[PDB]
Amino acid sequence: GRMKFTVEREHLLKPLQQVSGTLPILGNLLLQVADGTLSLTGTDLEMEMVARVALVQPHEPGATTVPARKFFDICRGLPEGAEIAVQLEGERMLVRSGRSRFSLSTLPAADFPNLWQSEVEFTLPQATMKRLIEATQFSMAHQDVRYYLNGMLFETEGEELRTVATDGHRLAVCSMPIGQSLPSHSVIVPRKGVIELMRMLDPLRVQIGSNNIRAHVGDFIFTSKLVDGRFPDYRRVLPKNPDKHLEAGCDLLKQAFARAAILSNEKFRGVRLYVSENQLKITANNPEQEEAEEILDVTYSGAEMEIGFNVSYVLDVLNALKCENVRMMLTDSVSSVQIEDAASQSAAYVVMPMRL
Amino acid sequence: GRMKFTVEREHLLKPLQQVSGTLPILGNLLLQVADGTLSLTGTDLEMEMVARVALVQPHEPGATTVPARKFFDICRGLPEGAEIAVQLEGERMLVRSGRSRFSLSTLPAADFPNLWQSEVEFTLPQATMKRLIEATQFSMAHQDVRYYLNGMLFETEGEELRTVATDGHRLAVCSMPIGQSLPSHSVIVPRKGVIELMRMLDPLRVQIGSNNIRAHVGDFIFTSKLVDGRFPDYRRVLPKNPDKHLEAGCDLLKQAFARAAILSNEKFRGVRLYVSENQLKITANNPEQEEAEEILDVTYSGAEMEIGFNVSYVLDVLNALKCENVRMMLTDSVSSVQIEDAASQSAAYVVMPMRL
Amino acid sequence: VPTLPLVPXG
Amino acid sequence: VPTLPLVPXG
Ligand SMILES: [Ca+2]
Ligand SMILES: [Ca+2]
Ligand SMILES: [Ca+2]
Ligand SMILES: [Ca+2]
Ligand SMILES: [Ca+2]
Ligand SMILES: [Ca+2]
Ligand SMILES: [Ca+2]
Ligand SMILES: [Ca+2]
Ligand SMILES: [Ca+2]
Ligand SMILES: [Ca+2]
Ligand SMILES: [Ca+2]
Ligand SMILES: [Ca+2]
Ligand SMILES: [Mg+2]
Ligand SMILES: [Mg+2]
Ligand SMILES: [Mg+2]
Ligand SMILES: [Mg+2]
Ligand SMILES: [Mg+2]
Ligand SMILES: [Mg+2]
Ligand SMILES: [Mg+2]
Ligand SMILES: [Mg+2]
Ligand SMILES: [Mg+2]
Ligand SMILES: [Mg+2]
Ligand code: NA
Ligand code: NA
Repeated sequence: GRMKFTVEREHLLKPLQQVSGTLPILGNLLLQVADGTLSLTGTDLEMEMVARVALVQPHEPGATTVPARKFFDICRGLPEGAEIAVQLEGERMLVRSGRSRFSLSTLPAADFPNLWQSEVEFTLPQATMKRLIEATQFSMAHQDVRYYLNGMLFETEGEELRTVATDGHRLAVCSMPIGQSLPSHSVIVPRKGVIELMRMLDPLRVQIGSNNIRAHVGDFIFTSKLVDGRFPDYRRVLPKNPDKHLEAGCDLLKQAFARAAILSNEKFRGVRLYVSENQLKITANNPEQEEAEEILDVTYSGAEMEIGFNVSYVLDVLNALKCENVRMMLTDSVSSVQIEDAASQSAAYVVMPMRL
Repeated sequence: GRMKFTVEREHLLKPLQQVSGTLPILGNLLLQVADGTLSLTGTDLEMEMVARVALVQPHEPGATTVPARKFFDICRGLPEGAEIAVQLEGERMLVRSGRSRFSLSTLPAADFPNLWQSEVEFTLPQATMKRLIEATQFSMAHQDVRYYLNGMLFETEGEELRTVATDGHRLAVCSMPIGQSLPSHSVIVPRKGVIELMRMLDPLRVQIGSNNIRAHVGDFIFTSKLVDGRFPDYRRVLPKNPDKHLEAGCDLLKQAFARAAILSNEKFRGVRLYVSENQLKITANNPEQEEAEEILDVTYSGAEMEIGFNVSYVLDVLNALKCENVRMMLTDSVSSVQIEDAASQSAAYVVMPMRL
Repeated sequence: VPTLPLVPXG
Repeated sequence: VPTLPLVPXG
């Protein structure tokens, strides 16, 4: 006999949805029945997602590949509570439920691609991984010719896991304690791998390999290739001795930049900051000679200074911080700023100014 | 002195949002202060939206035009409860609130375009207008060379208001009692006018003019040009004597078509219906030789028949009906079907079959 | 792909 | 539009 199983819709649905997230067989899921378990695997040849579903009902071992989006859409479209029977009939997979029948094309399991050497392993809460990624994801490059910038650095150091992302105009770094003594390792996860890892974080075990990373979450296993290349060292990017410290409420500062942005140049998005004793003035103008001005009370006792920024990059940081008060650490008008939560040093943001 | 007003944010915000929904002055709102009222007008040269806002605070009469999306975004971006002061300064409009300042370019009010002869007038509940439009909107044509099909017929007859829409492959008609004796009139409202009217329906007074239609809703007035052309007569499209009547539960029928659709041709979307005594079989197949089959219990006592349909057009009807049971009224395999709520004749849908 | 009997255009 | 001191590319 060939592969056969019967499974409740609600046992199949979420696993199918997650693995279903080019070439014909790469649009298929590998389905394998073995030892009381249905395994479902999806891949794009660089990363892979595997789900395991316990089989409560009688089944027969075997394997096939079947179109992933069609099979998911069929199962989702069946009524709540439906039992779904699957068997193989020649070159098709027959799906039956109630008086519904679906015959899907298959390709042989033996033709489905398969990937491994592990080097560091640790466990951490899903919320911690999510914080690390959300703190830095927005600063990754998009289609930069420097391929290693299109992803995210994951680094272990001491008892901490760290993420770094940069596109050359801004950088984000976030570190969190893991409570385990870790070897030093730093790998680049491609953008699409970062996105897939986030989709799973609904503890987590991570294995970092030579050329791949693997995440175990519940009954799922995700694997991604790593990016070659030398990622920038964030320690060299942080401003060395930023002597001028401004503190402001995060909501009020963000709201002010967001209003000023309305009258900034649509292409270049430049705003001007004038810092003076306990005061920040933000101005914007555009080619139509329209002008915005915002004045805010802040905590600041340094020299007066004027510095320009792409307001989108500033708003991106303030939206990622989600805190009560922010600290901006300045040096001069042609040097980057460091921005951080006034109450936490777990994340830091570096933004290059524009020339005025 | 020139135009000047001060107004609470929350008195301005929703009116600004609605009127803000090419050429430079057509991206501006006309603002007019007169007799304790601020009027705001937007237009695209074919339709126009006017809002009136009562002015509680001192003001000075006048008028200007100002960029609509910028002014809206500024007001929305100000803090809850903000008071917004507006005055004119040379060729700019100065907006002040707190320590925020915005200077927007203006164009003269005298350059803003302005439209009228009324012929029928009636009032009806906003929910009734919304039902009429939602019942038929999905059957309007999109960019058909027959320009009159890209909109919606509004017809008064007896005590009823009726909408009709068709794209040549399907037709929708809906009629509702208005409780007033109306003259017979039928006008074509362009697609973009139908969309704008729906945005306002959050009683309604309607005036149908020679070449325009006007809707009064609260403190808003919307006007649209009408479309020239001879709209099809729906009475000639309805099947003459559809002798074969099928009744089925709307949810079960829709769910079955939605599953079968998964394995239909992506371009042509054809499904096959086989009608037999108290039974409906729906089948779909695609170029990959995949196949779906659904069998449903229905109420039917006619001759057996097989008929093909674009499943998207059938699903569009079933989703618009939102009822418990549906009646399909059939004649033969090459003639249109009529579909209606088994419990209501207020709306009817006509769908042309595909050849098998 | 027959049309509804619209005059003109079917 | 100066860049951060990334090596290479600034
Ligand atoms: Ca069940
Ligand atoms: Ca259930
Ligand atoms: Ca067989
Ligand atoms: Ca296929
Ligand atoms: Ca704080
Ligand atoms: Ca700290
Ligand atoms: Ca107030
Ligand atoms: Ca309020
Ligand atoms: Ca002046
Ligand atoms: Ca402007
Ligand atoms: Ca009924
Ligand atoms: Ca009736
Ligand atoms: Mg089969
Ligand atoms: Mg494997
Ligand atoms: Mg998820
Ligand atoms: Mg470096
Ligand atoms: Mg620098
Ligand atoms: Mg001014
Ligand atoms: Mg007028
Ligand atoms: Mg609305
Ligand atoms: Mg006609
Ligand atoms: Mg016909
Ligand atoms: Na500017
Ligand atoms: Na087909």
